[PDB]
Amino acid sequence: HGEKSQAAFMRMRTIHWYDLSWSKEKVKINETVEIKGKFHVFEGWPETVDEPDVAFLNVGMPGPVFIRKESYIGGQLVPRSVRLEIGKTYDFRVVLKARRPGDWHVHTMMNVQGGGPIIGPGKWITVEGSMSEFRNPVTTLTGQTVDLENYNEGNTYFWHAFWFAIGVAWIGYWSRRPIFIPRLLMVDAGRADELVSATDRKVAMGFLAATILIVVMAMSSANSKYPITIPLQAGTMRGMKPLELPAPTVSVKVEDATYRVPGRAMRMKLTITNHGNSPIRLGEFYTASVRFLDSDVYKDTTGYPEDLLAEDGLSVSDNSPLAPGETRTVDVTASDAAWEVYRLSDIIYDPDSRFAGLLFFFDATGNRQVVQIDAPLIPSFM
Amino acid sequence: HGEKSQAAFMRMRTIHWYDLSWSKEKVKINETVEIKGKFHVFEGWPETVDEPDVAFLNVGMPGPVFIRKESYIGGQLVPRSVRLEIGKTYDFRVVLKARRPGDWHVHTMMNVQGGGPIIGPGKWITVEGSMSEFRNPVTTLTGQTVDLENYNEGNTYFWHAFWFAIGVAWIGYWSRRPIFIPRLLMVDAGRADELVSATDRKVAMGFLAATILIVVMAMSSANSKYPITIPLQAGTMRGMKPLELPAPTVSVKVEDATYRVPGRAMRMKLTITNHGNSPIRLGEFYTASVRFLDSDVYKDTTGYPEDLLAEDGLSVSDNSPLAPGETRTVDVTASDAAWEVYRLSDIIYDPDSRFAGLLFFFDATGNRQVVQIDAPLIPSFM
Amino acid sequence: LLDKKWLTFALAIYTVFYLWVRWYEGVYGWSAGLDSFAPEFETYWMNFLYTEIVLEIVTASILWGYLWKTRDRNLAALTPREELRRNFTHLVWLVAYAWAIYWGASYFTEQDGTWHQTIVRDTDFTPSHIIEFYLSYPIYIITGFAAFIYAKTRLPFFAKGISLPYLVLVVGPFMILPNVGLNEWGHTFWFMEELFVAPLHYGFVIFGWLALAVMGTLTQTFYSFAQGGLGQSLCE
Ligand SMILES: CCCCCCCCCCCC(=O)OC[C@H](COP(=O)(O)OCC[N+](C)(C)C)OC(=O)CCCCCCCCCCC
Ligand SMILES: CCCCCCCCCC(=O)OC[C@H](COP(=O)(O)OCC[N+](C)(C)C)OC(=O)CCCCCCCCC
Ligand SMILES: CCCCCCCCCC(=O)OC[C@H](COP(=O)(O)OCC[N+](C)(C)C)OC(=O)CCCCCCCCC
Ligand SMILES: CCCCCC(=O)OC[C@H](COP(=O)(O)OCC[N+](C)(C)C)OC(=O)CCCCC
Ligand SMILES: CCCCCC(=O)OC[C@H](COP(=O)(O)OCC[N+](C)(C)C)OC(=O)CCCCC
Ligand SMILES: CCCCCCCCCC
Ligand SMILES: CCCCCCCCCC
Ligand SMILES: CCCCCCCCCC
Ligand SMILES: [Cu+2]
Ligand SMILES: [Cu+2]
Ligand SMILES: [Cu+2]
Ligand SMILES: [Cu+2]
Repeated sequence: HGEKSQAAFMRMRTIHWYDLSWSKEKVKINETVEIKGKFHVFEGWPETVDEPDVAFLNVGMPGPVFIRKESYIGGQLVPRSVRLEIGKTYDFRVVLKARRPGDWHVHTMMNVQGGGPIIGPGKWITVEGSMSEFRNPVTTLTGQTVDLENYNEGNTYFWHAFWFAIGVAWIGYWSRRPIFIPRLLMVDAGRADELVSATDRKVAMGFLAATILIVVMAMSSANSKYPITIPLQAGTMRGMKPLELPAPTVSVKVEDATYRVPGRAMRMKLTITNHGNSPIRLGEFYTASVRFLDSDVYKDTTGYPEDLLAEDGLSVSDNSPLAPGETRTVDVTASDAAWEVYRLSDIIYDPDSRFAGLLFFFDATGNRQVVQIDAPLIPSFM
Repeated sequence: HGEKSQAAFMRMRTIHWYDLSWSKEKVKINETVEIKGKFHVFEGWPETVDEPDVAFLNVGMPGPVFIRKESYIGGQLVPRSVRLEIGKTYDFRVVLKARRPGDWHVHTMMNVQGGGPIIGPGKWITVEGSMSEFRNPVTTLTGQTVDLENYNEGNTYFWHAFWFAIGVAWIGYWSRRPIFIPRLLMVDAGRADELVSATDRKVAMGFLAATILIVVMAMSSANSKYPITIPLQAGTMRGMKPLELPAPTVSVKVEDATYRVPGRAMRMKLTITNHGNSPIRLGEFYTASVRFLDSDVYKDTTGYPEDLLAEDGLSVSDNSPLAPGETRTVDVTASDAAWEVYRLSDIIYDPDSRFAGLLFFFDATGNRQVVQIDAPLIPSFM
Repeated sequence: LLDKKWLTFALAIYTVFYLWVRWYEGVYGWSAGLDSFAPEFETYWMNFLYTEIVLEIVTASILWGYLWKTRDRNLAALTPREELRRNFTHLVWLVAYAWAIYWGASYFTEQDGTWHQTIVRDTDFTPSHIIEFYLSYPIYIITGFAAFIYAKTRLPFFAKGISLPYLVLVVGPFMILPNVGLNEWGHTFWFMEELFVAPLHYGFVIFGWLALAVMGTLTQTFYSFAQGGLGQSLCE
């Protein structure tokens, strides 16, 4: 929801999300929904974004309407920040448990230490039920099961109220007598030495001694109970296992890419060389969370968000099968209302008019090839 | 021209320029001269120089005696800073258009973000004609052709003169009356409240309102004209394509390298092992823009700058052909007046007495091998 | 007589000398002045540096010593008319100081900006700095010290004490000259760049601020002008 505001070129060349899937579109309270997919870290990572040496797999959502039960990069849990390598592809999986009823736009996002939020595609997920039914049980290594919704809440309230009461008692003890104007006049007109006299000093000594003694006793009591404690577990996690993708058999060279100002279409001329041993056909162009599809070649069945999906938004001048070894140059047009709705056309405002994206090539059998393209994006006005 | 001042070891181990070529040595005004070549980023990059994560392909010259029409690293234009990888070799090409008559020493240089200028070999290029004949036309995406020499000059002059005139009018309006001593005496001796009276306040209100209104109107007028504008295009460019050099079939191990203080010669003992299937011979030693050649093995035909070229400056103790599989140890002496002219002998002043360079090995057929050597450089006094 | 034609000479000497200096650096900027280890660099810019430093030291010594030796011993028996004449002469000195400050701190300082932005810094003693750090800065320092000494030795208002604003106005801009040590250190060790706004240049900035003491100096000279011959007319 915070996207459509970030720079178009920055959204185009940071992280490309694809093969996204959602286990459910509509869930009950306490029910789990799983979000899977892959993200590729673009090689032309903008210099204004710090390299993803410290990155966190986050979820874009309006507060804890879901709780993040688990999150994985590769196949291992990532509750801490992780190190990503530029040019690598990683698979991810986030498990969410529904907590608050409503219709929520859930994004998978990557927060980068010195670059800010990189928001992936967002999907509307409906939660039904009551928040009062939500439970978040955890079992500790000390053998007790607690609900994270209300665990320690009473203790927190008690201690805060107790210390607030002590402070209020101190202030009220001094506030029984007149406060401001008579005391000011006594201090000014001559030596005061009369508004602070025993047993005021005795009360202050009692307050100080009781405060120190109560702090010490409470610490000792909180040590006898909960004798086993550990510090907060933190630290960036290295060694994220990237995907071992095969080298693509399709090479694409971008010769000029243009978009009309104003307009809802982006045009580029590609020289595609087909290696391997099967006829290929261009089926998809993904630029920034927006999938332009050639409906005659590929159809989306993963329930991709409709406002981000252009079913027939990709038109290839010659999308006939490309025989192996053959090289041809085609004009590719990616047109959809999403290009203006998600403010991809506002790259004219950007100080770096370069685009990046993913091309998906499909053969007759159905297996697909992912090739990455990047080029300057030249506006056209006349 | 700014070299011969930098530290000798820093010039030796940053960037090695070779295969340099110049399309022309003498040009007319508006004529193009192209500079080509390769540079290798040395593996032992000094720690005092920041890694070439942000580098700019620049031209060393006395101001815009040429204009940089184009510059390429790999095969793609690089008008912005680029990222280089240590240990990689890149090919470059700079196109220059002559602008100012004279004899100019043109260097190809690489500016590194946290290290400063790395100046390559410089060549004297003669420009003849008149600066008044120079034209720098560009065609905008709005369909107008302008000359960059004088475009917007009149508008700039007009606006600056207009605002200067407004300020001068304000000052002169207040300067018609006496300025310093009577006003100072009036302010000091009693309340002043007499040197600022209507219609002075009315004139000031008029000045303020006119200033704001003129700024707003001028901005709107400059918006109606030039309705299409883009911000400055900036940002380091990643993904520079390095050269795909074959692995050298020659391995060289440097056993001690010495230079006499004072002297114009550098001596080193190399153990050369010839792999592959052809007899090789040492033909060149390049250390810092200085090419020491063994004239019996290789001759320069690219018009390398004479003061940087030692045609017979390389003497090998046994420069007979090295049969494949054979290993031999030879004493190599690189001697030329350039070693002292370019202050390569002033490495004795440096806090890091290590050298680096390139050895060029040639077989009978004429094909060449580039091997990189680096070692401590020990001065000898007795 | 009062204000005489010494003001014309004060303007003209700086104007002519600095126009000739600009012509010299235009002729020998490139071509004996680009390569600091070239032999003609020594005869066209190192010799310039040596000669200008020697002449600056000699001129400063002679001028300051003469002004101090010819100091007015009997300042009490100075008539208001001669005091007005001396106030005008001191104002001429201040005009010369302002002109020299302009030439040093604006013209040749930004001129060194352009030079160092268009060429590769080759030495600590480039043609631009020879003209800026070691000619124009010493010249305005000499002029400012001379103006201060003249005020102290001829004007009773500026006698019987060291005026704090005048001392700041004269010494602060002087501190820009030893600040060159930070400039050279900050260009060779810090900041392998040619950023003109680098913090290595804040030494010039801070001590360039001290020239704002000209405001206190000038109100002091106004009071010195308006001592006996303040009028009448003024406030009358
Ligand atoms: C506050 C006290 C300041 C003291 C410092 C003053 C510095 C003076 C210049 C140093 C020159 C130097 O050092 O160089 C000496 C130069 C080197 O040029 P050359 O190779 O002989 O070529 C031929 C000479 N041309 C290139 C000038 C034609 O030759 C000279 O003899 C001539 C120097 C003339 C200086 C006097 C004229 C100044 C303009 C007129 C208004 C005053
Ligand atoms: C290129 C070198 C030029 C040097 C010129 C120096 C001239 C001599 C300085 C001097 O004494 O002042 C000259 C004038 C007029 O002041 P005088 O009346 O001569 O001062 C003496 C006063 N006394 C009779 C009561 C003893 O007072 C002035 O206002 C002179 C200003 C001249 C311009 C500043 C030049 C300084 C260069 C470092
Ligand atoms: C380099 C940085 C300067 C540091 C700043 C310190 C000076 C600031 C205060 C100042 O200028 O006062 C010194 C006198 C003014 O008179 P007084 O300070 O009252 O003392 C006069 C007797 N004295 C000349 C020996 C000093 O002024 C003079 O008498 C100066 C003229 C005599 C010096 C001439 C010889 C110098 C040749 C190089
Ligand atoms: C208030 C500061 C004035 C600075 C003017 C200046 O730098 O002049 C040098 C420049 C040099 O350009 P140009 O006149 O073409 O003569 C070239 C001669 N060289 C190359 C030696 C400067 O132009 C002039 O000499 C005009 C004279 C202005 C008198 C106030
Ligand atoms: C009043 C503001 C001062 C801010 C100082 C500043 O901008 O410093 C930038 C610099 C950061 O260096 P950077 O800009 O990256 O320099 C790049 C070029 N090299 C690496 C050659 C220095 O930080 C420092 O080294 C400490 C400065 C201390 C000031 C009292
Ligand atoms: C001056 C008060 C110091 C209190 C120290 C208490 C130490 C208790 C150790 C558990
Ligand atoms: C107080 C003056 C504010 C001026 C605002 C002008 C807005 C014009 C929009 C083009
Ligand atoms: C590399 C970070 C440099 C930070 C400099 C801070 C300067 C603050 C001056 C008070
Ligand atoms: Cu959203
Ligand atoms: Cu990608
Ligand atoms: Cu040069
Ligand atoms: Cu190298």
